Amino acid sequence: VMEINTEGKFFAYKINTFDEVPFDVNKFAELVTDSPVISAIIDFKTLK
Amino acid sequence: TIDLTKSMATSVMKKFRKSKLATSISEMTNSLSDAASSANDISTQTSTIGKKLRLKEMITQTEGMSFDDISAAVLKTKIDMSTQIGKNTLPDIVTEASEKFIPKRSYRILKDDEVMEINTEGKFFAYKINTFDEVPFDVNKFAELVTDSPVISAIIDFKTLKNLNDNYGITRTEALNLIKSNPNMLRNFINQNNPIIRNRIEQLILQCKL
Amino acid sequence: NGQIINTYQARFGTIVARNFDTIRLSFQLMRPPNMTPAVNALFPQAQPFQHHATVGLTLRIESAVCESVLADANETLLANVTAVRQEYAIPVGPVFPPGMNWTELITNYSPSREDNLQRVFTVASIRSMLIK
Amino acid sequence: EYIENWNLQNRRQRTGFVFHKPNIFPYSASFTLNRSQPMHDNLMGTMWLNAGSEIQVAGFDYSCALNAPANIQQFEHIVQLRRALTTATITLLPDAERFSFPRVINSADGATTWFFNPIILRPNNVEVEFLLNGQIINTYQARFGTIVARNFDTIRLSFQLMRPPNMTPAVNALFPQAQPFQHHATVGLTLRIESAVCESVLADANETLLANVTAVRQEYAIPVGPVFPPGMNWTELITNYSPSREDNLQRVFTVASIRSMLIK
Amino acid sequence: EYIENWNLQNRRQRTGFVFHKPNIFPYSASFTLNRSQPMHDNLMGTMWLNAGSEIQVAGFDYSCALNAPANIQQFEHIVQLRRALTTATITLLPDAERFSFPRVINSADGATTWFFNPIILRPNNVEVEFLLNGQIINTYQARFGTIVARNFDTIRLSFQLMRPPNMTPAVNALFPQAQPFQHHATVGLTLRIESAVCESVLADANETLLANVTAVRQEYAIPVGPVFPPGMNWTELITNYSPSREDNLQRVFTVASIRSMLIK
Amino acid sequence: QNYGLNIPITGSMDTVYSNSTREEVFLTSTLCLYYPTEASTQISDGEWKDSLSQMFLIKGWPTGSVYFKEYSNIVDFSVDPQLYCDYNLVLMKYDQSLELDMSELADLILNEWLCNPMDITLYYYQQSGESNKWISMGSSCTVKVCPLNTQTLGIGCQTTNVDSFETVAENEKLAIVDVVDGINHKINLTTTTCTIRNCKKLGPRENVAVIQVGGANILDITADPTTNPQIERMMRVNWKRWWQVFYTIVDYINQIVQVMSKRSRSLNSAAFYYRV
Amino acid sequence: QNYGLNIPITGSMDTVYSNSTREEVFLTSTLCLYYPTEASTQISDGEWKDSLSQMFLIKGWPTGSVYFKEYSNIVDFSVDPQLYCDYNLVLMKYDQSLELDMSELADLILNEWLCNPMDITLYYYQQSGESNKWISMGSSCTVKVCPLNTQTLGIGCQTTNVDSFETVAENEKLAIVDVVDGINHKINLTTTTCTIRNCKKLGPRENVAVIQVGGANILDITADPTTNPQIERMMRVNWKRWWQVFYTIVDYINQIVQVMSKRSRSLNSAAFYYRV
Amino acid sequence: QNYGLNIPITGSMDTVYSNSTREEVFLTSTLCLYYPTEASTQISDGEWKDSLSQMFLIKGWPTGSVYFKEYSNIVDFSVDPQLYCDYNLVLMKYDQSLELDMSELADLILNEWLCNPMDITLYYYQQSGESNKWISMGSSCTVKVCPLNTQTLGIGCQTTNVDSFETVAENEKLAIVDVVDGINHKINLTTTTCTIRNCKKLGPRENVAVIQVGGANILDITADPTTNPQIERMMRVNWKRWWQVFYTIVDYINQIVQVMSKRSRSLNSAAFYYRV
Ligand SMILES: *[C@@H]1O[C@H](CO)[C@@H](O)[C@H](O)[C@H]1NC(C)=O
Ligand SMILES: *[C@@H]1O[C@H](CO)[C@@H](O)[C@H](O)[C@H]1NC(C)=O
Ligand SMILES: *[C@@H]1O[C@H](CO)[C@@H](O)[C@H](O)[C@H]1NC(C)=O
Ligand SMILES: *[C@@H]1O[C@H](CO)[C@@H](O)[C@H](O)[C@H]1NC(C)=O
Ligand SMILES: *[C@@H]1O[C@H](CO)[C@@H](O)[C@H](O)[C@H]1NC(C)=O
Ligand SMILES: *[C@@H]1O[C@H](CO)[C@@H](O)[C@H](O)[C@H]1NC(C)=O
Ligand SMILES: [Ca+2]
Ligand SMILES: [Ca+2]
Ligand SMILES: [Ca+2]
Ligand SMILES: [Ca+2]
Ligand SMILES: [Ca+2]
Ligand SMILES: [Ca+2]
Ligand SMILES: [Ca+2]
Ligand SMILES: [Ca+2]
Ligand SMILES: [Ca+2]
Ligand SMILES: [Ca+2]
Ligand SMILES: [Ca+2]
Ligand SMILES: [Ca+2]
Repeated sequence: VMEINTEGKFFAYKINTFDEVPFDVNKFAELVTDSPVISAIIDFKTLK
Repeated sequence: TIDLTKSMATSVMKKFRKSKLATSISEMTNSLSDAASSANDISTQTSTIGKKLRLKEMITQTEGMSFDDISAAVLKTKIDMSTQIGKNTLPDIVTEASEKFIPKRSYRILKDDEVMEINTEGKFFAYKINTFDEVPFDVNKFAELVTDSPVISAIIDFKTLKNLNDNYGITRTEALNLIKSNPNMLRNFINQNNPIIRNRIEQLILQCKL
Repeated sequence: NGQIINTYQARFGTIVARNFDTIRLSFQLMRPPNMTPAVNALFPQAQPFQHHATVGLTLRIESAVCESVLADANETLLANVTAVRQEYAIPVGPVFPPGMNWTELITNYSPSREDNLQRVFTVASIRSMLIK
Repeated sequence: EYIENWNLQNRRQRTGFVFHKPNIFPYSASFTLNRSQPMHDNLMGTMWLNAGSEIQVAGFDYSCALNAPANIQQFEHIVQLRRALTTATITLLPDAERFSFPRVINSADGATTWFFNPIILRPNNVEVEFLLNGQIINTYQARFGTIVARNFDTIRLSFQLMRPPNMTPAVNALFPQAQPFQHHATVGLTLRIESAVCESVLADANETLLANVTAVRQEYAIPVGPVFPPGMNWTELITNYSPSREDNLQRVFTVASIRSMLIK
Repeated sequence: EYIENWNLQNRRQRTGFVFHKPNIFPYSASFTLNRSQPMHDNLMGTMWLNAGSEIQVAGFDYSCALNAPANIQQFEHIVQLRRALTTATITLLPDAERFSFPRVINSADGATTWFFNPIILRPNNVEVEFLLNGQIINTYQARFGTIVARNFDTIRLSFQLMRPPNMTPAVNALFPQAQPFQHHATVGLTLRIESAVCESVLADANETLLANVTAVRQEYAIPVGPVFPPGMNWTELITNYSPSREDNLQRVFTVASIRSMLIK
Repeated sequence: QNYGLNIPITGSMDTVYSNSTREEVFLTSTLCLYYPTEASTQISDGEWKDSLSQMFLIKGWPTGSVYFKEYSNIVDFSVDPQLYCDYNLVLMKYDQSLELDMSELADLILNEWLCNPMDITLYYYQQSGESNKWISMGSSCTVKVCPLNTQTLGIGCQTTNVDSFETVAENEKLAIVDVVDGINHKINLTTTTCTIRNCKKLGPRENVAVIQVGGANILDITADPTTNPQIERMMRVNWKRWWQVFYTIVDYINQIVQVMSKRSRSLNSAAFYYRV
Repeated sequence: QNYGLNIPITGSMDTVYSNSTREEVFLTSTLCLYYPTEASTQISDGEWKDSLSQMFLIKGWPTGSVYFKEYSNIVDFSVDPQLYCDYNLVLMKYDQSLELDMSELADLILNEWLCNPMDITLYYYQQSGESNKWISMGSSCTVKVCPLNTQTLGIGCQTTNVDSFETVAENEKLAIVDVVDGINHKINLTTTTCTIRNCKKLGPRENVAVIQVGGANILDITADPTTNPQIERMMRVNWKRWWQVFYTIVDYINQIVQVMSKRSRSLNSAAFYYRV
Repeated sequence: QNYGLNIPITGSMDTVYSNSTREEVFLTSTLCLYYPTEASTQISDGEWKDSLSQMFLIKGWPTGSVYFKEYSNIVDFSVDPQLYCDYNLVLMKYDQSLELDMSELADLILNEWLCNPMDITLYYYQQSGESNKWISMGSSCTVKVCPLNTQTLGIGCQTTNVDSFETVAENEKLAIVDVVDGINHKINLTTTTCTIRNCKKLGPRENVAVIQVGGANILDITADPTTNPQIERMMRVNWKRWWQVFYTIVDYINQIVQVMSKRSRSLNSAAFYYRV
């Protein structure tokens, strides 16, 4: 899961075990054009 | 820039309500209500079903790319770039963009690992969804199923799936989503910039010529 | 490799090319000195030019010998390879182009592509000895 | 390494030579003008030097993209390697330093000479595409520093000259709306193939084989032969690299290494 | 290699070390003015920088060869290697970078400072000669890019500044015929010894022997000995490279190699 | 020959540029001097055109290639100045109060204006952008511009009332009028006398030089006020004797021709763009 | 330098290209009618220019584009035809006995020309080839030519006496005289009222077009007798009423401009390039 | 917001630009125009304020955001010119013998001046360096300076005799006088009608731009004889009609504002240095 705040901060993290991974811009930029984005009412920080 | 701006939306709608598409959907609804209040043959039947399906596409809310969607996008682009738009132009051109954009199109009904595709011209195929190899068609089953099951606007029709799957080997997920006309995978393929999809999309945009 | 191996002048019909990598076809359009009334009417000295003169050549490589492998009109190796890939819908791999498109494949014919092509062609040759 | 490649090539198996600063590009300094006049007062195009392992390309615009669409001029530069490279470590920097000082350049015809007075804008949305058989093997967008190309046969460097939207009075004075254009905008790139791996033998900044072969040819006044150019000019040897030349070059380089193993 | 050459020298024979980018050149950035005035308005001469394996030269004329005969100004630069190289692959390019941007340079004795404002012409009919004891061992006339020097101890670069006969209005305005000379024509050459083979021992970029030796001498604050200069400054060491100094340098370098075999 | 196409051309930098061409641009082209009548009035001669021709021959130009033209004064020369002639010099004496006329003429004859007619009586004319002006030429060009609202109603002026219009040139022989680019205007200009053309500014005319014979750097070819460029061909020379001026021109004719250039629009290579 | 004339542009017959080079130095192209004054006289109106512009607004020309130009009659308009304008149409009302004058004006405007002046009173002149002519224009041209032997002695005409000279054009506003290519000539005409120029014919001007409003097809731009090509721009109509003519032109204006092509235009408005 | 301190910023040379701020500078600032009364005199109209305002609105400046301020003339406007405004433009009709007065005014307004008082009657004054001047302003300034020895005895003047004093400026509204630096001076200046201030030269005042409507480049803002530069904010334009001048201003107002910039000392950034 690649997550973005509207104020710059960004994260990337697995689903089964929320261990964050290095972010991949130029992959996120390509994905977000097409993929179904999801609002993050439960932020990654609070979720972890 | 314009001083009039006297509800161009309403002005467009006024002449839009009288277009052939509007009166055609009205006649379809009237015919179904009358049926309720009452009491090559295959190619001709499928042509009639295709006309009805075009009306249904206009009426309903489909999750596919929905040819009318491309027609509206091309209309918006042409309207925006063109710099000659009088009071009586957007009326009587939005109608035409509804009528003549993409005169020929095709639709799909997905069913239990198979797919049944129809064309307004008269063409009709049926093929397995996992491996694209056509199977015998059943017009009676198709006419039964078309009234109830949802219709997938075949933006990327089987003529193109066969070529694309055979040459560019596709995975089950991407193939299924292209069959479902998923914008996610369609835009993914255009981002990949493969010639088959590029050619077909350009063919549709050309078909929007009016 | 840049040096002329064979050269022919005003020779038509069948000819030979010993070992050649390029073909230079030079020809000329000479305005005919003497002109019958009809051709004089055809070719004026003013701009309009309703009729456009042309001179052309046709050249068929009937047969040859190539160190590397190519498709032909007598051998079905490329057809067998492409059909085997198409029937099963193989994902496009690193080396060959999509669908064994011969035009792109011969346009870009790097040695890795050549080696893979030779391998699959000889395998198809082996297969054709038993399956047809 | 050289005899190992010789045997791994005698038996048909993949071979590989590791090269530090491989002079893969033949020397070529030139320029393309996509817009020009006899006065050479409003030019626009690219200039480039490809030499050794350096590509150094600078796109220039005299009007600073005054009338380009969205004030963004677009520049492309192709470089077709004569032989494929593998596992290339590359160094990509902006601001091509060669084409970054005033010049006067003889015209394309050779008749007149035109004045070039660069002011270096930043190159924006640069894309470096490493191609093999026309298929993009790698792409790097605005990623400078060291980069890697796993396998590639051609290089497409695309960059852009975007007019500065906001401008200090000084830079506004630099870029006028009129004709004179006493300064000409420029944006450049530099690409250094630090190391690579290749099948066919090449010359290097780390190996002495090319120089040794050329020296032993020059020593005894060997007459100019069929395949090798006169004097073993490496630019002319690499500009067209026929298979006969490749075979002969591998042979002479192998013998050169065999000899250099004893004679220094 | 080092111990092999040590044996080959102890039993007098042909030694040799392969060097990537040798520091054959003592560091020297300087300039000679073949025409000057106290006003320093009209100058003509050559600037140069010799450093490591790099030479840059730039012959400049403030009048752009007007009063000169034939509108062609000759420039010549001599670089005298302290040791003769062999089979040296040498890159040779035009347009010396470091002497192609404006500068203010102290005068011959520091009394004043003069302004230099280059406009880079193309060096025409360049001619690079590689000399051994005065005999032309190699010559290259207008052939940039990679070249080879068979065996040489002096480099003689002879280039020229030709005023462009045909000139567009811009360059014509750049080069007047009156006194002011607000732009100063310049033609430059760059020359890198990419690799070579030296009979004696020198510092490199591939090796770290000089680093190890000087680090050892600096760790313990060894007092300055007779032959090596203070701190083993390589420039001062190579400017005067007498035989005893060379012998001591070879001994310490081979010992440093023996150490670096184990201690890294 | 691929006329009418922007086709990129690749040129190397190792190529040795060719030999001089002054002898060609003298033995072929035609030098062409435009001077005011007061010059000849002060010279007080009439073999002097022949004498200047002989001196030009000594300097290189063949006999028939150097041609002279007179004009009463700058303001009268301003009306329809067409220099049908291969290498043009315009001696231009400077006097006070003619600064704007000098600037207008310099702009007109130094920059290539391409332009279309204007029916003042019928249309409302709007200026596109920075490079568009209206040039009015005649014996008495009294241009009265009345701007128009977005509703085509006048402001400061009444479309039926010529008097309240805003004059921007009175009885000028030549007037390069520049209005607020973006607004429709209704013009009135004396159609029997002065013609007006909606003109816009292509690249420079590199075939015509202007020798200001008098004072300071007052020419402003660029109507923009921010930029005051000093073009190479706007030369300036002091004067106290027309013989000395002409001798300077004759002596340095090589330099003046080097500053100038062959007209781009006259070349065959510009055939299908705007060749003229 | 050039526009890349000396290298070839390649194109694929198997691929439809997509990108186009958007270029414009203009507001927008300008249709432009040249009508005879009898047209307005028969119309007997005077908001008709407004009406026609409004029609062209429907057909797809903005207001400021279409321009209108009255001319008295074709013989008068022939003298120095200044086509000050972009998409030029000339409505030539045919009448008998004006066949040659109509055809000669058509030859002048439909074709590009490159003209030098002819100092008649001093030298003798030849014609280089099929492409050369002499265009004589002015109030009243009366050309009288006298061919000359190799000894510079006239044949059929004494070179001193002018009455013996062979007249070739008698009191024409415009004349395009062709003489025998290779014969030195002495020419006499009324230098005050007429000016003659030695004009080569370049390729055709693909910008102007000629609509013959009246009867039979008689245009012959090519002075050759053998060839009489009918270019697409020699349009013709049958008329009784000028309003009907103008409505025809308006309704079919898109086809007319499709026949024409604006890429051939000159900076100045002259119907012939002038090269001293 | 960490005012006062000089902290070193840091920035990357690879970041990208941002969206243009033209919209903001039109929609938030206030344009401000000073012109001489002869302008309105020649205009002879009087809804021209509204006309110019609406033209400015078409260019993009809201109606209430453009101010006009007539001033009598250069000499009487230079007496304490207060530019309490946001984007200042000062037109100046150049005239003979007002070269120094115009240059003094330009130097006064185009640079930020830090002025302390000067009690002439009590202290003896000095100039710290080249960046220090004495600006005298009033109805009639006649500065008479008497330099002094190191022992407070005059040289070339007696400390008690205003006759012996040396006159440096006489009866002008504005006098930016410089004297030798490091020599004490005793002043006499008519204190009832001409104040004097000891002023220091800070950076340039970008807020205001000067437009010389008349002659040639003369404005030497730098009192140093050596450097006589040409600043971007010192614009020049030729003229015959004030309407044409103002239309040029309105047309190129975006370029003029690009030349200018917001005052460095009007911002909170400059809060605790010399904010004004
Ligand atoms: C150029 O000039 C030189 C001498 O200045 C002469 O030797 C050479 O032949 C000339 N070349 C041409 C092409 O005219
Ligand atoms: C300009 O105004 C005058 C009034 O003095 C009028 O007679 C003339 O017709 C006007 N010009 C045009 C072209 O209508
Ligand atoms: C786009 O234009 C270029 C010329 O710059 C041309 O080479 C190319 O073919 C054009 N595009 C396509 C798809 O052909
Ligand atoms: C034409 O001939 C007449 C009579 O001989 C003569 O008066 C006239 O001058 C001639 N034309 C010219 C231009 O000389
Ligand atoms: C910048 O301007 C462009 C169009 O000029 C607009 O599409 C974009 O949204 C603007 N940027 C932002 C951050 O809104
Ligand atoms: C200046 O001199 C006048 C006499 O001319 C004298 O009356 C006046 O007091 C002096 N000013 C000052 C400030 O002392
Ligand atoms: Ca004027
Ligand atoms: Ca008014
Ligand atoms: Ca304007
Ligand atoms: Ca200006
Ligand atoms: Ca006639
Ligand atoms: Ca006779
Ligand atoms: Ca003839
Ligand atoms: Ca004919
Ligand atoms: Ca005194
Ligand atoms: Ca004053
Ligand atoms: Ca001072
Ligand atoms: Ca100064």
